[PDB]
Amino acid sequence: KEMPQPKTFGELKNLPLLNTDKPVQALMKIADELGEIFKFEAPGRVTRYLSSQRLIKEACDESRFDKNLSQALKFVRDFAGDGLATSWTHEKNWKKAHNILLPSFSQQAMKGYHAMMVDIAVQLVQKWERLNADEHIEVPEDMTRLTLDTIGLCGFNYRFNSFYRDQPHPFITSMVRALDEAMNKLQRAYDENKRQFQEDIKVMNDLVDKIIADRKQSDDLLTHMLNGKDPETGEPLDDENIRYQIITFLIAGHETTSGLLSFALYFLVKNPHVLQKAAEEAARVLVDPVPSYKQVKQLKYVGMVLNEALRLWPTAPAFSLYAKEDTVLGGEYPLEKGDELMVLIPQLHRDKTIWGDDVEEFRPERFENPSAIPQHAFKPFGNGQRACIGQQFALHEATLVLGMMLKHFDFEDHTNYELDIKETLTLKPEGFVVKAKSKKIPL
Amino acid sequence: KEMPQPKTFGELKNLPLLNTDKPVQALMKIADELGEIFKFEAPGRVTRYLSSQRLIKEACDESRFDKNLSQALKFVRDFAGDGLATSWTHEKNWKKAHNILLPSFSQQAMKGYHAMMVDIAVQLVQKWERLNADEHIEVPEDMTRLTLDTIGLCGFNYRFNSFYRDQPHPFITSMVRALDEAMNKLQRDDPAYDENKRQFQEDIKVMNDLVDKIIADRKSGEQSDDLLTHMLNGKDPETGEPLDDENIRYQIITFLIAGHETTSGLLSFALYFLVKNPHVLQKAAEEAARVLVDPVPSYKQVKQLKYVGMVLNEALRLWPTAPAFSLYAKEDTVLGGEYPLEKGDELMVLIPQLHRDKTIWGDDVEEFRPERFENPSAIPQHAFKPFGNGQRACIGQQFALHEATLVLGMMLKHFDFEDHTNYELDIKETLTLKPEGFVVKAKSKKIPL
Ligand code: HEM
Ligand code: HEM
Ligand SMILES: O=C(CCCCCn1ccnc1)N[C@@H](Cc1ccccc1)C(=O)O
Ligand SMILES: O=C(CCCCCn1ccnc1)N[C@@H](Cc1ccccc1)C(=O)O
Repeated sequence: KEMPQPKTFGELKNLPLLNTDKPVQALMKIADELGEIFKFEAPGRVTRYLSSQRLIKEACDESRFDKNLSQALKFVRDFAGDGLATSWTHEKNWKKAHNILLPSFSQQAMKGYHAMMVDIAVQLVQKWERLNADEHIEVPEDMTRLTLDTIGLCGFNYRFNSFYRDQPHPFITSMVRALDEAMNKLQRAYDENKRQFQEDIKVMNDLVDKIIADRKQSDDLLTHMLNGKDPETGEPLDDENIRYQIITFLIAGHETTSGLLSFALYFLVKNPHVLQKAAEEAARVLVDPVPSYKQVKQLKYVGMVLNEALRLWPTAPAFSLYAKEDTVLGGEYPLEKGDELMVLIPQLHRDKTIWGDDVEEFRPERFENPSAIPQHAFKPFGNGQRACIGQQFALHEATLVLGMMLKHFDFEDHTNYELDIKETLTLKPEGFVVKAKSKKIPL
Repeated sequence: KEMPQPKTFGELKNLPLLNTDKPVQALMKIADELGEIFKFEAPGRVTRYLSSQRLIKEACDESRFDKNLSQALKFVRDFAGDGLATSWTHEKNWKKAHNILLPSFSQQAMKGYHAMMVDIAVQLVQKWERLNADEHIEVPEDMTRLTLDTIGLCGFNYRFNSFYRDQPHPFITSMVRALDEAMNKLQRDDPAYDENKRQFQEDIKVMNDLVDKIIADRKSGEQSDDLLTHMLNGKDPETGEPLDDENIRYQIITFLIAGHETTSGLLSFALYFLVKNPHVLQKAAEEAARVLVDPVPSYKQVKQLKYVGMVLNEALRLWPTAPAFSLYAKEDTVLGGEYPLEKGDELMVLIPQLHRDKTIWGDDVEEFRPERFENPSAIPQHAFKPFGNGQRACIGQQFALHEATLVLGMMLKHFDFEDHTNYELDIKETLTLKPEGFVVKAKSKKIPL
C-alpha cells in the first residue's frame, strides 16, 4: 500500500536522478530495485512509474485513465503544437485530426504508400551494393536516412534525398536540435538556448508552411489533410494545424522507426539462428526484383522479429496517463482525480510473470499467437484511442526494408559490437556498425 | 460488367438452390466460386448478392439505396405487421416508431434494463450450478431460454419462465412455428400446404391474443422499466402522435422475434469459439474474474468487459446471426463503376462473406482472433455489418451487446467449460444461425451469487 520511492536530493526531490544521459535505462534500474511501482517527485510535480502488466492493464482502462502530456511532450508541444501527439484528448483539434487522418493510416492505405516506400528502400539497398570491399555500414545513420526520406515522400511528396548527403537536411538539423533542447530542459544563464530554440522552430515552420502553400493532387498525407473533412464536425483542418501535423509526422514518423530497424538488425546479427530463419523467409517470399504490398504481408517471421525487437527496446519508451476520477490501482494504491502515471514500456516488456524467466533472450516465436499474450502486456505503440496512428505505416516500412536487407546481403558483426543505447526522446544503438556481403541478386 | 450467376433449374431458374436446409452456407459457397457479386433469379424475382466491402460500402450509401423487404421479411410481415423490422422506410409508422423507440434503446437506456437482465442471467447461472456431475449443458437451448426471458421481462414485464419448462411457453411454440412456415415458404402453392395455412393463422392469433391482452391489462396504469411503458406513453416529436395499440403489438411481436434468436445465436457461437480456442477463453476469463468483483454485476462493470466485447464482435464477424439484409436502388445508378442498376433493382448483402473479405481482414479470415477488434478504429467503414446499415440498422444493438456481455462475463466468472464431445460445428439455419447440438460441461468455480 505504501509506495516505494528512490533516493532524494533534499528540495530537488528525485529530479537529479534524471540528470543523466541514459534516463530511461536509469529508471529501469530503479524499477529493478523498487518493483512494479514507485513514486517519483520533482519540484512542482509528482508521478508514478508503473512496470508490471498487473498494474499497467488497469492503467490502460480508458474509462479510468486518459493520456497525459508528460513534461517531454509539453516541451515538444512548443513546436509540434496541437498536432496529434502533443494535444489533449479533449482538445477539439485532436479528435478532428484523428477522424480525418485515420483512413490515411489504415492497412488498406499502405497499398498506396508501398511504391514510395520501395523507392527509398531500393536507394538503401543500392548504397550498400555500391560499398567497396572492407567498407562498413553505420546502421542507425542509414536507417534514419531511410525513415526520414520515406515519411517525407509518403507524407508530402518531398524528397529529403538523405542518401545524397553527409550533412542532413537543414530542417532536421533544427528538429534534432529542438528535440535536444526539449529533452535537456527536463534535466535542468540559459538565454542563448532560448534564442537557439526559436531559430530552430522558425526553420521548421517556414519550410513546412512553404510546402503547404506550394501545394495549395498525389497519394500523400498532405493531400488527404488539405481535402479531408471531419465526418463529425464536417470541418477540415485549418492550415496552422496541418503544419503541426506535418511537423508531428516528421518527428513522430522517422526516429522511432529507424531505431526499430537498428535494434532489429542488432538482435539479428547477435542471434545467427534467428537471422537465418528470417533470411530464409525473405528469400522464400520475395521472389520478384521489387517486393509487392501483399508479399510484405507474407513476411510473418520478419514481423515477429520486429515485434520482439519492440519488446526488448521500444523506441518510444514511455507514455503518461492521468486518473479521470478517484480510483484504486491494483486494490492497493488509491489515486485521486488528476494523479499522474508513467508507463515504463521496456520494464513492462520484461515482466517475468508474462514472458517467463528468459525475458532478456531474443525469441520472435513469442509472437506466433497474439491470443496467447495477456492483455496490455505488449504496448510499444501506446494504448487505446491515443495509440500510435502510424503503427501500420511503421511496421510496413520496417518489414519491407528488413525483408529486402535480408534478401540481398549477408551481415557480419565485424567489431563484435557492444550495445550502447543512446537516449534522446527515443532510443537507438549508438555506434552500431556491420559489414554487408552482397548476395548479388539484382533489383 | 457481365455478372456471374450460379446453375439453373429450367423454369425455376436458381430458386431450387435455396431448397436446402442450409441456404446461407450454400450462398456462401456460391460466393466463394463466383466472387464479389452474382445474380440470383427466381420466378418473378431478380436480386444480386454482394460479398465484398468494395461493393457493399456503395450499397450502404443511403442516398443511393434504401432498405428493401426480402421475401423472408415479407413473410414475417404477415405477423410482425408494420413493426420496425418489417416496414418500409417511407411508411408513416416506421419513422414514427423509430423516433418514439430510439431513446429507450440507447446505451444510456441500458442502465434501466440492467437489473432485469441480471435477474434472468442469475437464473441461468443457478441452473448450471445445480447440474449434477457429468450432466451437460445444451448451449443454444439455454441461451434461447435466457434471451427470450430477458426480452420478455425488459420488453413488457412478462415472465416466460423458460427455466421452469421443458416445453416452451405456448406463445413461443407459435412464434417459432410461424417463423418456420415463413422460412419454409421460401423453399416451397398446392393443397398439401393447406393445413400449413390453417396452422399459420392459428399461430398468429396465439401471438396476437397474448400480446394484445398484455397491452390491455397494463392500460391498470402501472409503470415499469420496460419498452411497453415507453410505447404507451411516448409521442413522436415529428407528428406529435403516439403509437396506436395495434402497432404496439407489432412492435412487441417484433422485439420478441428480432431480439431472441439472433442474441442467443451470438452467445452460442461465442461460447463455441471460446472452448475451441483455449488461449482466448483464458484471456476472457481473466477479465471476467478481475472486473466482476461483486456477486451481482453492475452496469459500469459490464462496460469494463472490453475483451469479452471483442470476443462477441469476432463471433459476430464469423457468424452474424442475422446473416443478410436487402436493399433497392432509389434511382438508376452504377455499382462499382461496372454494374449498372436501374431504379428498383434489388441487392442482398451476404454478411458472412463480407466478414471474410481477405482484402480487408487479411488471409486469416477463418481464424477466431478477438484481437482483430482490440482497437475499433482499425476497421474500415462498412467492413463489419452484423447489425445492418444506417437508419435501418438494428435498434437493439446496444441491448443485444449489453445482455450478451453481461451473461458471457458471468458465465466465464463462475464456470470452467469443457468441450467434452469435441463438438463438430453444425450450423442450423432458420431465418437466423445457431450451432445445433452444441453441448459443454461446466465445472463450477464455487463463487457465490
Ligand atoms: C516503430 C515505430 C514507432 C513507434 C514505436 C511509435 C510509438 C508511439 C507511441 C508509444 C505513441 C503513444 C504516445 C503517447 O501515448 O504519449 C505514439 C503516438 C503517435 N505516433 Fe508513433 N510510433 C512509431 C511510428 C510512428 C510513425 C511512422 C508515425 C507517422 C507516420 C507516428 C505518428 C504518431 C502519432 C501522430 C501519434 C499520436 C497519436 C494520437 O495521440 O492521436 N508514429 N507512437
Ligand atoms: C446479436 C444480436 C442481433 C443481431 C446480430 C441483429 C441484427 C440485425 C440486423 C442485421 C438488422 C437489419 C435488418 C435489415 O436491414 O433488414 C436488425 C434490425 C432490427 N433489429 Fe436486430 N439484431 C440483434 C438483436 C436485436 C435485439 C436484441 C432487438 C430488440 C430488443 C432487435 C430489434 C431489431 C429491430 C426492431 C430492427 C429493425 C430496425 C429498423 O429497421 O428500424 N435486434 N437487426
Ligand atoms: O519518461 C519520460 C520519457 C518521454 C517519452 C517519449 C515521448 N514520445 C512518445 C512518442 N514518441 C516520443 N518523460 C518524463 C520524465 C520526467 C519525469 C518526472 C519529472 C520530470 C521529467 C517526462 O517528460 O515527464
Ligand atoms: O437471404 C435471405 C436471408 C434473410 C435474412 C434474415 C432476416 N432477418 C433480419 C434480422 N433478423 C432476421 N433471404 C432471401 C432469399 C431469397 C432470394 C431469392 C428468392 C427467394 C428468396 C429472401 O428472403 O429474399
